[PDB]
Amino acid sequence: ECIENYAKVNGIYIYYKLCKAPEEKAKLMTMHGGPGMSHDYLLSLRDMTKEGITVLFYDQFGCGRSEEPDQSKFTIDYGVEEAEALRSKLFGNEKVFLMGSAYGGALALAYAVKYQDHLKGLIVSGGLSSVPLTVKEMNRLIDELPAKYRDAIKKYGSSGSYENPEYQEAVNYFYHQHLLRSEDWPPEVLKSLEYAERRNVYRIMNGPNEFTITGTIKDWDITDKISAIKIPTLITVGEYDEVTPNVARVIHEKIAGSELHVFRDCSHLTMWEDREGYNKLLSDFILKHL
Ligand SMILES: CC(C)C[C@H](NC(=O)[C@@H](N)Cc1ccccc1)C(=O)O
Ligand SMILES: CC(C)C[C@H](NC(=O)[C@@H](N)Cc1ccccc1)C(=O)O
Repeated sequence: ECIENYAKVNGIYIYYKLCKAPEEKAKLMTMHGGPGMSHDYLLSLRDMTKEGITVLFYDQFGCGRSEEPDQSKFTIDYGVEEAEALRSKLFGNEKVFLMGSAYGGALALAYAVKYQDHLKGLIVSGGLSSVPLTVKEMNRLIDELPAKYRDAIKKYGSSGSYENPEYQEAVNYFYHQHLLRSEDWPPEVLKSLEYAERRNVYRIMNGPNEFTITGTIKDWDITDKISAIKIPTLITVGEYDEVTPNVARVIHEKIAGSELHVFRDCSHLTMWEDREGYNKLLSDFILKHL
């Protein structure tokens, strides 16, 4: 059973779940996506504890069970400092591996750019170094959808009528094709989605949905900074990932020595679509860079 707590970090109370032992070989911090989701959908990574990998989960500022800070702090830079504060105020000076999913991936990239000296390795899953680029690729995905849904997206989407059933059915389709390719989504994934809708971070930083990123990060782009990352890096992406392998390729190019792995028959939530394979890949990576 993991150890759960609700302590104050860089000024605000953050919820975290530390799943450690047995025979710990390394520690791994995880950064969920959204922005504005919760750690819940990453729980499948908990399996790695059986491989000697302690896993740290936590809900970022304003996310899930964590308290929301002042609006002025709704930035990726703030998320990075929040993350370093948690690592230090939990593992002291220990070197740790960092894993980020989607937005969590971009956040993990920003973190590495500044604090890679506190890391043994970096893992980015369905991540991005440029929101604009990700939008470009997502737009292509929308057009590749059957006219039926594609039209509803451009129609109600351009009218801000996200409360329409046709538009809604179009979003559901896109999700079942590029977010999670499953007819029965796990409770953990559903909980994080619910959390995003309940809090404000998702609406303020991201936007109405996965492919309608009109939040405060819409222009965020640090592709020209990531080349400064020199630590072991593992980049993963799903074949049908809403954050396409083309976006992943851009990250891979800049980080020398990094690895790029495309999960066939998978989309964005690769940790659920191929749980055993996803965990094995990360476990082998971590264990080979102690
Ligand atoms: C639906 C939630 C749980 C999934 C999440 N998705 C994201 O992080 C998107 N915000 C990706 C994005 C695109 C462009 C610019 C910023 C972010 C996840 O899988 O973690
Ligand atoms: C899309 C419906 C079923 C809710 C839920 N989606 C979310 O919580 C957002 N991340 C995406 C969203 C899409 C459309 C309308 C509101 C939110 C889900 O997919 O389970």
